[PDB]
Amino acid sequence: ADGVGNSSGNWHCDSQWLGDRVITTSTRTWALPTYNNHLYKQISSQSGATNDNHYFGYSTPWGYFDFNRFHCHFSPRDWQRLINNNWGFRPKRLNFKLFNIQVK
Amino acid sequence: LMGGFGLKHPPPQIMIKNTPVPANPPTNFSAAKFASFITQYSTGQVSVEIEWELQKENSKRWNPEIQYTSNYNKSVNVDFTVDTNGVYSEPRPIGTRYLTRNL
Ligand SMILES: Nc1ncnc2c1ncn2[C@H]1C[C@H](O)[C@@H](COP(=O)(O)O)O1
Repeated sequence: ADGVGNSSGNWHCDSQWLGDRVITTSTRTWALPTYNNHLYKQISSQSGATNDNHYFGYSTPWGYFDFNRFHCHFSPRDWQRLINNNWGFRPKRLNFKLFNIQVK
Repeated sequence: LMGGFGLKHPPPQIMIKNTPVPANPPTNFSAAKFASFITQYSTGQVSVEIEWELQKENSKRWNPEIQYTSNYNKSVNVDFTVDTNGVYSEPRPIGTRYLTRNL
């Protein structure tokens, strides 16, 4: 409930260290094309590939977001703090946002 | 100018000595001072507990800062450790300045 002239979010990239826990935020800009003309297409390995390399599947117009790499969430300095001072770390909870959408 | 914290009221001086114990006095009074003492020494335990206040790094620096690290390569002796004969040794002086701040 904003409209054309109101930004729907703000840029938060910071990391903050509470010393029991660390909260790392990453804000990035993205661009989504139109994949394969809005079509679900089946895809399969070309005949003549080796037996081991055959596959069968489906390609979709949808895109997706993956943050699964570490450096997404950590700067090299924030990574240095973690690995130097700590015997272990695990993720607790995450929060995800999409905002300031533009369709051209 | 050697380093550290200039203090107008520095930690006080703790003084200690062994109370004199005379040896056997003569049996006839003499006002001369005793030169004759029982040879003795004392030993014991001493504890010092200081509470140091810290100032944390707030930096936004992107790239990794220098840290003080031990060499990974193998060696006959380990640094900051006793040797085969039991002698503790410090191989190098270690300053406190590694982390970086802007002016
Ligand atoms: N080592 C040391 N001991 C005592 N006084 C010092 C020392 N170095 C500088 N000063 C003086 C001169 C500084 O401008 C001021 C900072 O005090 P501030 O506490 O930062 O307000 O204190």
